[PDB]
Amino acid sequence: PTIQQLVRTGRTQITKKSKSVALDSCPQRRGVCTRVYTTTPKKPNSAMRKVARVRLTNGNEVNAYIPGEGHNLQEHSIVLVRGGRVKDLPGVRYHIVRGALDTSGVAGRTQRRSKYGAKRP
Amino acid sequence: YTDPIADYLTRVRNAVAANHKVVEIPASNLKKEITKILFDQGYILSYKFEQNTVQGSIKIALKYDKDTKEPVIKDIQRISKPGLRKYAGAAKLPRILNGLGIAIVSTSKGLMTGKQAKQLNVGGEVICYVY
Amino acid sequence: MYLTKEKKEEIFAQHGDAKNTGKAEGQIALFTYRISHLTEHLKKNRHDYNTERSLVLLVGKRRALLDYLKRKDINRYREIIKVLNIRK
RNA sequence: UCGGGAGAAAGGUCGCCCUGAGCAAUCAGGGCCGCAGUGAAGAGGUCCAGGCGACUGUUUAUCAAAAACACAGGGCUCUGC
RNA sequence: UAGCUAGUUGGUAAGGUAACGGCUUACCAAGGCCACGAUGGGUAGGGGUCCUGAGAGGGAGAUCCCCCACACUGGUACUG
RNA sequence: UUAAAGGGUCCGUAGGCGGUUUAGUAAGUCAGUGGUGAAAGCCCAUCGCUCAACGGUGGAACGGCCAUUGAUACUGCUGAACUUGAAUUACUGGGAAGUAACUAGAAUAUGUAGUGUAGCGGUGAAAUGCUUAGAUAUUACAUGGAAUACCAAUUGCGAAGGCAGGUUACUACCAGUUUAUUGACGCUGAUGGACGAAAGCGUGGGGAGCGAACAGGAUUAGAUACCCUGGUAGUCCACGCCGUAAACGAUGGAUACUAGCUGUUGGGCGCAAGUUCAGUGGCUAAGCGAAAGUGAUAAGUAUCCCACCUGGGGAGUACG
RNA sequence: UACGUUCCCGGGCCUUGUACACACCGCCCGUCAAGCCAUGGAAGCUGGGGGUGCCUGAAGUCGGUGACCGCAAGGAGCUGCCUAGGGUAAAACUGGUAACUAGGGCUAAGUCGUAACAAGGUAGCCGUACCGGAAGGUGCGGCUGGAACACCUCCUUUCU
Repeated sequence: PTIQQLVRTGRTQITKKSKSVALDSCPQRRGVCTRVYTTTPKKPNSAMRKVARVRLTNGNEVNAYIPGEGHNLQEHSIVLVRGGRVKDLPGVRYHIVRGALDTSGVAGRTQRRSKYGAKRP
Repeated sequence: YTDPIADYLTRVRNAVAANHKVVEIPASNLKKEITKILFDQGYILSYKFEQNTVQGSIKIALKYDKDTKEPVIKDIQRISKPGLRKYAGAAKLPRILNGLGIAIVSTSKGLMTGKQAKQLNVGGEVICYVY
Repeated sequence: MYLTKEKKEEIFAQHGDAKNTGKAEGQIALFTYRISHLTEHLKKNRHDYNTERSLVLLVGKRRALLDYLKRKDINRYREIIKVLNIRK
């Protein structure tokens, strides 16, 4: 508006709140799972999505989504969370890297092998 | 008032929009200098300095074409304002209408145009610009 | 503040040039007179906000004139405030 | 409840001699003595939380001093000389 | 985060430090800062620079160079 | 204006902006010179690694700062002058503009007295209710409280809230015009001050009608409501307290320009026509707007100042 | 037998209002009951830095004394100020946790009612006060951001 008003109090710039916050601004974070279960999407989708409660190394409890099919993910397993939410499960805001320290990859996968951690046949 | 120069430009703009013939603005040294510059550049037909007032009047005749009138003054605006004064040396003069318009610049010598002052290499304060 | 033509002529002649009804000194004297003669009415009509606001407006006008005098001539300001008992 | 709580709580000096600044007082520097210097006697223990009663006050002389009575304040009702 | 500071503000004489100075001491006065942000809290080494952007701007301060601070955590002095 | 956004309204402190002419300085502004703005890095040009990356050299850049010399058009400062802005004075007027004190009538309620008998009241229909202890109805008188039919309205006044029976006193404000007078004394205005519908709170009166809550009757499957019969606080007065509204023109305050038609309010000039200021409505051109619409009393074209807005919910919520 | 279209049902046209458009057999509101999530209050519990007021205070620089070593200097020995560290007392900031408790967002769309959207069947909304299982009801004031209707009782003038 007025130049005098701008000189008195200028324009306020906001901070642009981040997307992935509970991983300490790191690309990947190691964690241990405590409860691997299945949830439902909101609507109108109908499925049984596989999620796991992961406790990261910085003391943060998050819900991660297991991509693909075929995994072990016992009650205690070392997983590597990377990030990336889903628009179906309310609360799950992270993903697990397939091919990490303890998590399994995929078998019979030939198209998207860089993802899902699959070796070249 | 708050800006006699802004009023002088606004009266001309309103008369051009309303398709008038003459304007009877109040007078002052700066307004007379601007009127002389505009008449030398060819944006107005004629001007008369009318006496018999405590301040004096300036009667300006606006110019239109003899067919498809199309007033030659399309946009006459200000750059310096009483709330923000903008000065510039002889390197930051504007480029009004890509060299096709005029920019009045009050210089240390007098009132000149943005192109007539860059040759003299003097700066000053940009007052207004006309297309 | 019952102001008559004779009272105004007297309050202007007291400061000089009774025909000079535009002098800042005479205007300040008139304002002070009709403020002193109104703050007393406001003591028996304490619920007369309509005249309280007019008294505030007169105070504002007198303060504007006093500021004009202060900015133009520093001596006349002191003289007028000392003779009229204004500014606390 | 703006008055209190509150001396809240928690701490420091105190003797004798000399010098100086000082309004008598007192203060500031040194030195000396003893386990101890307001060297004896007299002079608040404090804090936290709850029940009752706002408070000062009065009460079973001679086993009960209180949460009991009173109290300022609030209310209903009677009374025209 | 609306009051802060009691050697604090100024002065007079000494002690001083390479050197002026409340740097320190003795005496006198109550001053000094504060809405143009004192004080208090959080964060952070600063710059030349790097990325981006038509530009105005915005975001960081690795590697190269300059300045400052530190050497297990703190204090003190000697030699020079 | 209707998408998020004009403070409820004025006064005013700090601050921001400044009518015309003229003299002086040159602080801002402009130009030149000297010093500096390290090296490295980016860009340009040119050479050596077979090209490139890389390296060497040169220029530009480093938008900046200090000293000095000039110009004076614009802003700031000092001095002087002017009336157009502003204010004061004089004459004609203008109003539900405020505060205080008196006073009038109609109507409702109650009481007394006279007449008189079976209903009155209410609803879409009923009932609760008052009545043979004489109601409703009518006449005369008395008591008390609140509000003012006709005038009366896109009227008028007030900064806003708001202001209506009549009279007086004490004030305030506004408009026009032959005057006279001062000479920029002006606009806005964060903190701040004052006023501020109704409802609400404290103390003391008053209480006719209305009536939150509440009690009965009725409707409904139910009716903590709409409907009916009563009714406390309140509505009223004298001192105070809070400071909220769809406090709305959902449109901040100034100044200057830009087509008309048609009413009306108060002035001036007019023997009438009609003309010119100050307010108040309607139609509409250009112009604005996403459109609805606005349109000389702008939401049209400019300048100054203040407040506010930055997806919805959470939320005007939590904490202080 | 039919006086007739004021009512019941269905259909057509014009205008009007709409928060509906798979189009009122629409949309949508609130409480209660069952889960998941994050954030407040709270008797208490447990910490983290920094500040201030006292006591004690190592080494070290700088003063006093120095009756003992030395021929003078000087030193030994006592001792004073300053100050790391330790102890103590009351507060300020801030983190975690806690029986219980208030409200918010979703889940399958469970129970109860139909408050708003048409004149939404009592027009709606704003401020305020009271009341009620709940949406909500009522009193006072204000707005149209509401629909349907929407020109009039007196007809004409003398200075009272």
